[PDB]
Amino acid sequence: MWGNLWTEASYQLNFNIGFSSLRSDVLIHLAQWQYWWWFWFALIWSFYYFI
Amino acid sequence: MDTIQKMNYEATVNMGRQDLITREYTFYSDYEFIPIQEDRKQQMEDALNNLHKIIHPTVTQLKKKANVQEIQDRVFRKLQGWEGELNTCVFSAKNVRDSNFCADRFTNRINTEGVEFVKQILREY
Amino acid sequence: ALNKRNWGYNAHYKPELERSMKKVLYADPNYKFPIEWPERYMAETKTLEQVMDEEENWEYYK
Amino acid sequence: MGSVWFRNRYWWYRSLYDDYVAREAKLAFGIAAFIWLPHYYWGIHLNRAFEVNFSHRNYAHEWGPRRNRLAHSLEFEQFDMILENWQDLEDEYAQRGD
Amino acid sequence: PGEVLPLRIIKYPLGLETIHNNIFENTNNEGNVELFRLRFNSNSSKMQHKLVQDTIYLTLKQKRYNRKKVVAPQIKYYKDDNGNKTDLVKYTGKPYLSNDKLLKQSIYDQTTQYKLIKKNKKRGELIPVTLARRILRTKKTLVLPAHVNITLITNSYDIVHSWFIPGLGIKLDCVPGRSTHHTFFIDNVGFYYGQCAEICGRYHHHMPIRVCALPFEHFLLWWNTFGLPKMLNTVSRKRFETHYELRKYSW
Amino acid sequence: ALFFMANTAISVPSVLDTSPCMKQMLAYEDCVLDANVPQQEVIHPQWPTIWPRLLTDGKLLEFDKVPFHPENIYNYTYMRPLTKKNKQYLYECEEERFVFKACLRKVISLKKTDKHTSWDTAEVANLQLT
Amino acid sequence: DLPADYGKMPAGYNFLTRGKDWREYDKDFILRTDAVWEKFQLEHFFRNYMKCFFFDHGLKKYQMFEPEDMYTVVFEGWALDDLITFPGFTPTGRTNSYQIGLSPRQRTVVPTQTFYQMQDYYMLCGLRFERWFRCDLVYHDQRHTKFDQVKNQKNYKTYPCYREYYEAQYACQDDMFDFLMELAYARRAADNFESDFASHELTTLPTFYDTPKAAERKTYTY
Amino acid sequence: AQTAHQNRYQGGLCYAQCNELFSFWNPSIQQCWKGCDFGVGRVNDPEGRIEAQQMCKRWAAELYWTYKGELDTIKDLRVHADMYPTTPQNVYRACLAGVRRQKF
Amino acid sequence: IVLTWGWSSFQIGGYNYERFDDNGERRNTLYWKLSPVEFPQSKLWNRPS
Amino acid sequence: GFETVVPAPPTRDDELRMIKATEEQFLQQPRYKLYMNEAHRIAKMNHGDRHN
Amino acid sequence: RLIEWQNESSLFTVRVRARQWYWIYKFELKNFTDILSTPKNIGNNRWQIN
Amino acid sequence: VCGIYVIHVIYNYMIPYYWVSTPLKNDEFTRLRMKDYIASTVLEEVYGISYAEWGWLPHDFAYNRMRGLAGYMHPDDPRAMCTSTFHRKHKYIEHEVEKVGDYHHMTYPK
Amino acid sequence: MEVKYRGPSDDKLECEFLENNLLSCLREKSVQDNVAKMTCRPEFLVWFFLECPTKAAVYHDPKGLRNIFIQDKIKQKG
Ligand SMILES: CCCCCCCCCCCCCCCCCC(=O)OC[C@H](COP(=O)([O-])OCC(O)COP(=O)([O-])OC[C@@H](COC(=O)CCCCCCCCCCCCCCCCC)OC(=O)CCCCCCCCCCCCCCCCC)OC(=O)CCCCCCCCCCCCCCCCC
Ligand SMILES: CCCCCCCCCCCCCCCCCC(=O)OC[C@H](COP(=O)([O-])OCC(O)COP(=O)([O-])OC[C@@H](COC(=O)CCCCCCCCCCCCCCCCC)OC(=O)CCCCCCCCCCCCCCCCC)OC(=O)CCCCCCCCCCCCCCCCC
Ligand SMILES: CCCCCCCCCCCCCCCCCC(=O)OC[C@H](COP(=O)([O-])OCC[N+](C)(C)C)OC(=O)CCCCCCCCCCCCCCCCC
Ligand SMILES: CCCCCCCCCCCCCCCCCC(=O)OC[C@H](COP(=O)([O-])OCC[N+](C)(C)C)OC(=O)CCCCCCCCCCCCCCCCC
Ligand SMILES: CCCCCCCCCCCCCCCCCC(=O)OC[C@H](COP(=O)([O-])OCC[N+](C)(C)C)OC(=O)CCCCCCCCCCCCCCCCC
Ligand SMILES: CCCCCCCCCCCCCCCCCC(=O)OC[C@H](COP(=O)([O-])OCC[N+](C)(C)C)OC(=O)CCCCCCCCCCCCCCCCC
Ligand SMILES: CCCCCCCCCCCCCCCCCC(=O)OC[C@H](COP(=O)([O-])OCC[N+](C)(C)C)OC(=O)CCCCCCCCCCCCCCCCC
Ligand SMILES: COC1=C(OC)C(=O)C(C/C=C(\C)CC/C=C(\C)CC/C=C(\C)CC/C=C(/C)CC/C=C(/C)CC/C=C(\C)CC/C=C(\C)CCC=C(C)C)=C(C)C1=O
Ligand SMILES: CCCCCCCCCCCCCCCCCC(=O)OC[C@H](COP(=O)(O)OCCN)OC(=O)CCCCCCCCCCCCCCCCC
Ligand SMILES: Nc1ncnc2c1ncn2[C@@H]1O[C@H](COP(=O)(O)OP(=O)(O)OP(=O)(O)O)[C@@H](O)[C@H]1O
Ligand code: CUA
Repeated sequence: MWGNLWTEASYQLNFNIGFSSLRSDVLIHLAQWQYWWWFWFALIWSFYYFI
Repeated sequence: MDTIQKMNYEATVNMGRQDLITREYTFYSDYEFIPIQEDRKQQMEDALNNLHKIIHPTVTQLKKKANVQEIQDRVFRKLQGWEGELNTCVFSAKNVRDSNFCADRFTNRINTEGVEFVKQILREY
Repeated sequence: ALNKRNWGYNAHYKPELERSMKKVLYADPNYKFPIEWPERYMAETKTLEQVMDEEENWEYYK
Repeated sequence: MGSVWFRNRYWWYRSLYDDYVAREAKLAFGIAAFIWLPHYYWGIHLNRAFEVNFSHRNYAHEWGPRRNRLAHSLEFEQFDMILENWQDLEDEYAQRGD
Repeated sequence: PGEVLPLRIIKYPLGLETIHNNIFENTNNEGNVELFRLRFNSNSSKMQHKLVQDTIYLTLKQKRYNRKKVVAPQIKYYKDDNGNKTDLVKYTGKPYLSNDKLLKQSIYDQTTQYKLIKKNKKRGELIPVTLARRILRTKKTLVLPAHVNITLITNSYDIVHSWFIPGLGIKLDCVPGRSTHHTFFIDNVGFYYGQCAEICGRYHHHMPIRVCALPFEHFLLWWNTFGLPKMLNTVSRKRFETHYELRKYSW
Repeated sequence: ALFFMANTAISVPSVLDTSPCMKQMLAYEDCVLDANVPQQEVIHPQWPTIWPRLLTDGKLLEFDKVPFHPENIYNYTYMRPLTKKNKQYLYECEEERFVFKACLRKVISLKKTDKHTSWDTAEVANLQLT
Repeated sequence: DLPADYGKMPAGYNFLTRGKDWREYDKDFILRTDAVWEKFQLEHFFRNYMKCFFFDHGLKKYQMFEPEDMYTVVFEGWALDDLITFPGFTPTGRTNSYQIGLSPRQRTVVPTQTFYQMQDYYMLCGLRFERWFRCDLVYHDQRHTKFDQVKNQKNYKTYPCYREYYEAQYACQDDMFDFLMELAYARRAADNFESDFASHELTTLPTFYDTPKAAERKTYTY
Repeated sequence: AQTAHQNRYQGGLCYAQCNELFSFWNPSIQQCWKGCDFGVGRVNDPEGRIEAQQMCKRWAAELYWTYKGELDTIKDLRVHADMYPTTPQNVYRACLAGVRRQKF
Repeated sequence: IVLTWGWSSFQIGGYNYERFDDNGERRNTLYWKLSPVEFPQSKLWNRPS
Repeated sequence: GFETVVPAPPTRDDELRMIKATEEQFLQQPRYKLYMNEAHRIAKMNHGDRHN
Repeated sequence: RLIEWQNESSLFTVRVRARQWYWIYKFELKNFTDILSTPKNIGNNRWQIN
Repeated sequence: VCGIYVIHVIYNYMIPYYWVSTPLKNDEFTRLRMKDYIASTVLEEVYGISYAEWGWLPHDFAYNRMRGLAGYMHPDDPRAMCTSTFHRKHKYIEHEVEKVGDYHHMTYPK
Repeated sequence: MEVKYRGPSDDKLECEFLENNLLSCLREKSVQDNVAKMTCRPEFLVWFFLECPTKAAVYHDPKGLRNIFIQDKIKQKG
């Protein structure tokens, strides 16, 4: 807290599941990649369900 | 003077006075030799200045550092042979008379042979 | 000609106001800038006294 | 798609793993054609959010100092107006001389 | 060892400095460039002075927060302390930062409030780490500018440590005997906490880090008002000295 | 990879500047930069009144009981009065300065009043939605 | 027509607009319909962003402290220390509010490309310190005589090995620099030059760069 | 990285001439490419060539700290194979060489 | 158990979070343009992290 | 040794002649000989011819 | 590509040393002049060095 | 594949390490840079900027463009020489730079 | 960067300090800093308007400014 400018970057809660912060460009890129990683499993998941 | 000026002057004088305080410390087991005299020191400096004066025009005219480096290396090889001679003669010198004789020989050898060699190599370049 | 670009060189002020004096001064071919663009980003070599003397003795081209 | 492109489908099945899962592999397409839509749309929303965040970062980095300088100049101009009024008052006071 | 010889002839290095395109840097009084130098030894049986340490570093020691037994009031004395210290007290107060960002005089017992909050503070099931910084408190947070590259040279005194900032996702292994260089670029204004991520021993758990990336104007203000004065405090330390330095070096 | 993200929001444009006199301020700053005056206070449009001594003596600070030990031309740039060249090249930039000051004065004169009813939902008019 | 001296500064011209009419400049600028809202937002943002200091009712002055976490600021506002008077962003009251970039680089004598593959830079630090010590063995005793360390600082010349020193300091950590400084002290005390000990050039393999005519080896072209 | 083309093959004959002029490990090739870019569309004009040379001066000044008059007092403007961009003079010389190699 | 819940739970949760909680935005902030963006949910809590 | 006289900077005509000469050399370079574009390309090619 | 291979191009250098059991941050003297010589962005994306 | 990669790694990093092991009188820096260029300019950690749009969005692309230009501004950088240029517009859509090479500063892309 | 909202403080002591600084600056600028010592703080001048709108409005008011000038002259004489 630098005056009224809140410089705190992490506001994670006790049961946080994601990254501590998403302000960093590196963390934003990692989060986007991780989210889109699971999008490309539709056919595999459906095939395994049928099996 | 201001505080900053006084601090700067004190720092300069203290930096200059390192040898003053270093003199008091000496080692017993030490092959102490006779230092070269001030007159001979000045004569050798004058000979070096004469060599630099002879060399100045050609080196200044030269525009590539390689040629200047070659000239410096050759002159340094000659002067280093003569320096080794002077060091071995003076270190064994047993009196200031011998030290002065060695220094005079070294400076005369410079003024004649080194001058001739510098002229020759500069003309070659 | 199509690929020609300025690449950020001599990107001085470009006046937009109609009555700005710069819009005529830059048009004037015989206009001398205070300093050349390449030198505008180089360290000064003259002493403060020398720079002040040069600026005082400086005369506008008109 | 897959075995149909081959004119020896028995060889296609044998040479990969010598196993037959074609029924499930070809019944999975119907489900997979629609299982992805919620994820795709939420990903579109998230990508738009990321784009907005990047645009805001660029705008801040480029203009925040400019806005601060503009506000500073505005306040300086207010002071300049007050100073002009004060100078007028001082001139009037000097001329009158109470 | 071997004694310093009476005379040495030393070649002047050429081309080291390219300023103004001048190969020769030494010129004799008569106006001639010098290619060689004569160095003479006097008083051979003499000690040699040690190299003067001309390295100046502004050093900040970041250690874990230390509990305060008593909250001392802010006391300021008179200036012109020509002696060891001035016994007279100019001002004494008990400021506290209110919600209005004003340092108002406190009407409570600061020590009592500190003890009460230490003993029986109220917490919750979902409490943000920002309001729960139990094991993440230090002193002298490292302040950097934002939107610019910085070269971080990482090293250790004794054993291998890990400078870890999860908020930035930066992990640097500090290994003894190495001078690993890393590029550090924070693209936003923010305050980040961190811990050590390498077993080190007794206080591996309790060794936090605080890094604040601020806009360059705020960073420069912090530099001029806290760090730059310390860089000359080793020799010169006074309010007038700090004012002189900040006026002399104005950005 | 190729389309791993599966979508790009090209619609989201670069947020447009909406400050009152930003263009005038930038024009004046460019003109001052062309003038190339070493002093930085000139960046403020009302410098000749905020720092009157800049035109006569250049002493903007009272160096009382504080040493004054300049080392080069970059030490006390704000202590050097403007020379004839700087004065000429700043006079060449008066038209932009006048417009900037006029815009600032107009903004100052404009004041909030009860007549405005969209003040609360002014973000849409400011184009904060994308 | 122009008076042929357009743009010339009138003699004695004073940069004052005390009695100027600003109505003639109205048409030269455009203000959006939300100018008042923008003004208020600018004021609010500047006040809440640039104000890192707080007024004190005791000293009647503005005081500030080093950056602190939200927990410290909130739950320990009553327990604060090291408060220092606010000196201002700039001495003259100007604005430091600018976007900064990267300054032009410094010319290098010992390139980092010699060992740029390694991220440790220990070899580069050693090489740079070796070159700096080679220069110091020549220029060390004249530093207090005809260089920056002279008493008469007016006629002072920069130490020739300054760039090598700074490059070595950058490449070396403080501990490694201290080790190398101890080695340098020992070597200077012994008065040992690498030239009088080096004989590995005899065993080094030949290369085109070893040609007897180094000056003529290079070929120059426009 | 700072040139005008994604890869050196996109550049015309000027990039090949720069590669020939400088050794493969010498990073002055990039400065020569910058000179090529500056000279594109300007070499064939008497004023364009001078403008390209001034652009080279500005580029060197922005890349490295430099003083006023160094580039004017450079003794030799020629470049050899083992010349590296370690100084403003070397950067300026490489940029000038690139401008010369530029054809259109 | 296998497909629909796994492929729709996180998206439903994020949609409801944006609806009823402003994606966890901390209010009292000024000038949304300059202010940073509080992203919607992006880490799949249903998937094994 | 001694230094030769450094010619003045080439004019545009000299630059064009140099470009044409470089183009001619590049075209003369055989297709089946794989030598990279570098300051030492011609020296390497001569060395290769002697080695052959 | 963004978070590596940029040591040569940095505004200034900070030395981080780890000890049992605290941290030490050192700013070299050259950092003072490096910060003093920071370019300023003014006008329509113009850069000035004071 | 692993063996070819290891052979290339050897050729770039292991064998050249032994070429120079002592101070060199002539062209020491030139020879050191010759042996270091092959190792420090490998395409694995250089190639990719030509397809930066795969991970960089338009605004992110502009910010990373300015960041990369600042990072690789140093002239003495064979890696920068071998890296793809940052002076280009995002293929999908550009929001900041309308034309390439039309700047107000030869280094800053804006 | 997230900046939290806070209206002008209007603190009595703070506004008094800012008004004193503004008065000193006005006195010095009227004579063009032709004084033995200078006590101007343009940063505090900006903060005066940023923090104390009421006094800024009073100063803008022609009658308020006249009264302030008269009081200042009376105090200086006495
Ligand atoms: C724990 C539980 C949960 C899970 C947790 C997570 C687990 C993670 C685990 C991760 C493990 C990683 C590895 C995963 C892989 C595992 C694979 C494994 O082990 O098994 C090996 C398994 C073995 O193979 P397989 O899958 O069994 O092979 C079967 C084929 O896949 C199947 O195809 P097929 O060819 O054999 O048979 C189908 C074919 C057979 O059918 C035919 O006979 C073909 C007929 C074609 C003509 C159709 C139209 C005819 C119209 C006639 C006229 C109509 C009337 C008139 C109407 C007019 C107006 C309407 O018919 C079709 O469907 C073809 C249609 C063509 C589609 C495109 C058409 C577009 C145009 C529209 C045309 C039709 C509609 C319009 C109609 C008219 C409109 C006017 O897969 C592999 O071989 C290896 C897979 C490796 C991945 C890459 C594979 C790429 C190669 C292609 C195969 C892709 C599909 C299979 C992928 C596998 C998953 C589904
Ligand atoms: C007497 C004989 C004795 C025996 C002789 C035996 C030996 C010789 C045999 C025959 C001759 C072979 C000669 C080989 C080359 C010689 C050296 C040479 O030319 O000088 C160097 C010279 C250096 O390249 P350059 O000219 O400077 O180009 C780079 C510049 O950036 C300019 O780039 P650009 O933008 O212009 O395009 C370049 C792109 C050209 O495009 C392609 O390569 C396309 C590949 C797809 C297949 C293309 C097929 C042909 C085109 C399509 C079909 C025709 C058109 C359509 C027809 C339709 C008709 C209906 O190629 C690349 O270089 C891209 C890959 C390079 C970076 C990645 C390196 C691998 C590390 C792992 C990747 C992770 C890091 C990167 C992450 C990036 C993220 C953004 O050439 C190379 O060696 C380039 C690389 C060649 C391939 C190897 C590296 C990549 C391999 C990837 C796949 C394999 C796995 C990798 C290992 C690890 C996997 C986990
Ligand atoms: C000789 C080697 C090949 C040439 C070099 C290729 C290098 C460059 C491309 C490599 C990365 C490819 C993947 C990109 C990202 C998408 C991943 C994906 O969808 O995988 C999940 C899919 C399967 O997961 P899925 O079933 O969830 O797929 C998505 C399903 N919907 C649409 C319903 C959401 O991967 C596959 O099994 C299919 C192969 C990948 C997709 C290919 C699409 C056609 C493009 C042309 C391919 C041929 C090569 C040329 C590429 C074009 C450029 C030259
Ligand atoms: C995710 C969306 C899909 C993206 C497109 C990805 C596919 C791109 C095309 C790849 C072609 C090259 C494949 C190389 C491997 C061949 C191996 C082999 O055995 O082949 C010999 C086979 C020989 O088959 P055969 O049956 O004639 O003979 C073999 C049998 N004996 C030994 C008895 C003679 O030739 C083919 O049939 C070639 C088929 C090529 C297509 C790929 C087949 C695999 C299934 C996927 C179908 C994809 C269709 C794409 C259509 C175009 C879309 C752009
Ligand atoms: C062969 C074995 C393979 C096993 C693979 C591994 C499987 C792992 C996953 C197992 C999932 C099991 C079902 C969990 C259902 C959780 C529903 C829920 O809370 O909503 C989550 C999600 C969470 O979204 P949300 O909006 O509620 O909250 C998001 C979180 N916040 C708000 C904090 C951001 O909500 C929904 O999906 C809403 C619609 C639910 C509709 C279905 C309700 C089913 C209720 C339970 C079953 C019925 C009762 C009787 C069952 C009798 C069984 C014999
Ligand atoms: C242990 C037994 C060892 C026995 C041999 C030891 C004696 C020395 C042998 C030297 C052989 C040199 C052959 C050079 C061939 C060049 C061919 C060519 O044209 O290339 C052009 C290329 C590129 O140059 P270019 O293409 O620019 O040159 C033009 C070439 N012509 C004229 C043909 C057009 O040359 C090179 O890249 C340089 C040589 C590379 C050599 C790579 C060696 C890899 C080694 C892998 C690791 C092995 C570890 C072994 C450990 C053993 C432990 C016990
Ligand atoms: C029989 C068909 C033959 C086809 C011809 C190609 C294969 C020839 C035989 C195998 C060797 C292939 C070597 C290719 C690369 C040579 C140059 C090199 O290493 O540097 C470039 C690059 C390295 O580039 P670099 O980073 O050094 O860049 C040099 C230029 N500067 C410094 C300016 C950046 O090599 C690699 O990156 C190697 C990565 C490992 C994987 C390589 C796979 C090659 C392609 C698949 C081959 C499969 C063969 C199968 C044979 C058996 C079955 C038929
Ligand atoms: C697309 O959809 C999908 C996903 O998206 C959600 C996935 O994530 C995934 C990934 C998931 C996986 C790989 C599987 C993950 C794991 C899963 C689902 C299993 C989790 C199970 C649990 C959390 C429950 C644990 C089980 C228990 C029995 C715990 C104990 C509970 C109960 C009620 C019993 C309590 C009893 C006791 C403690 C013991 C008391 C009794 C005694 C001691 C006995 C005494 C003896 C006598 C005689 C009296 C998949 C596959 C998917 O398809
Ligand atoms: C318990 C499980 C039961 C089974 C599952 C049933 C569904 C349950 C709910 C799933 C989750 C829904 C909510 C979360 C995902 C959607 C989020 C969303 O819509 O985000 C907005 C986004 C576009 O908005 P954007 O512009 O990015 O942001 C600014 C908004 N003004 O939105 C978009 O991307 C735009 C969407 C436009 C409308 C799409 C309509 C789809 C209709 C499908 C018809 C049938 C299938 C057709 C398939 C064709 C292709 C094969
Ligand atoms: N003191 C130095 N400062 C900066 N760069 C240097 C220095 N010495 C050498 N270099 C770099 O090494 C290259 C080769 O140096 P060398 O001693 O051969 O040059 P030179 O003969 O003085 O002439 P040139 O500058 O034309 O190469 C120089 O081009 C420059 O790139
Ligand atoms: Cu220090 Cu773990």
